[PDB]
This record gives sequence, structure tokens and C-alpha cells, in this order.
Amino acid sequence: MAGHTDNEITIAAPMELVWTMTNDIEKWPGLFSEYASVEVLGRDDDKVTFRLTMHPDADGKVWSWVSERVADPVTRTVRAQRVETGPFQYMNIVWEYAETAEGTVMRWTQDFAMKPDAPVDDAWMTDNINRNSRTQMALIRDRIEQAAGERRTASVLADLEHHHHHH
Repeated sequence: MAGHTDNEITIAAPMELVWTMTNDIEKWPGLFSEYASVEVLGRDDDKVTFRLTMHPDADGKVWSWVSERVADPVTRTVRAQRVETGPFQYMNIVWEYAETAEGTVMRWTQDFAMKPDAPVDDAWMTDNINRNSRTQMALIRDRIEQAAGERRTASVLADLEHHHHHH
């Protein structure tokens, strides 16, 4: 009735592009095939509140839910909590970015608690999540890494000479 799934994956993309790309929810449909539209309801500075709209079901009914994605710059943490949720009694998706020697390690800490009409013991979800995470996170991993390879971002050359100014 509560599963802590912590799927971490290493990316060779600079923090800047990692942060800005994941904050740009409007380009999510270009990385995530799971959704159809990402609508920005409002941006409360740190809180980017969006509506995740999917493709219609077998009856032609479109599915969508509101979720709050909080950008916590201090700990390099993103907190995406779902406002609307059914089978998942609790769900807070914490994306922590860990600046490591290999690159930016992206940690998907999914704190979810299933119980309301949950046919799974949470562990069932975690197992599938671990597997699918490798699929989706690697997809995004290369996707954004290719973007960081396409656009050089900031390298050790822009500040090759420091400004010699403490003011």
C-alpha cells in the first residue's frame, strides 16, 4: 500500500540543459509517447501546474489530469505531485539531479501508495516501473543527451577567463 521506487540513470548532459529541458513541459510530447498534450494551466514561479492530456480510450473518451511540478533549485530537485489520482492514493514524483563525475544522474523517486481498488501489491507496480523506467528514462536519456550534443550549451571556454571582479 506504499512503494518507494527509486530509479536512477546517468546522463552525460550538462545540468543547465537537463534542468531547462525538463522544465519545458511543452516539449514533453516530443519525448513522451505516453501522452498527447501537455497544457500549462499556470506557472506559480516554482510550481508549473499542467494538465496531462492523453489520447482517447476505446470509447473515444479523452483522459487528462492536473499535476503540480515544483522546481526546487537548491537541492536540484523536482517535485511532481499529482492532484488528480484514483487508484494511486498517494503519488509524489521526485526527480533529483545528482551532479556526478560521469554526468548528471537523474533520480526518479516515485513515492506512490496504491490501495483504492488496487489489484497490485505496489511491488507489482515497482517491478514493472523499474523495467519501464529503463525503457522510458533511457529514451529520454539519449533524447536529451543528443540535444546536449546538438547544442553545446556552456562549456569550459565561456568562463575560461574569469572576470577578475568580486563586484
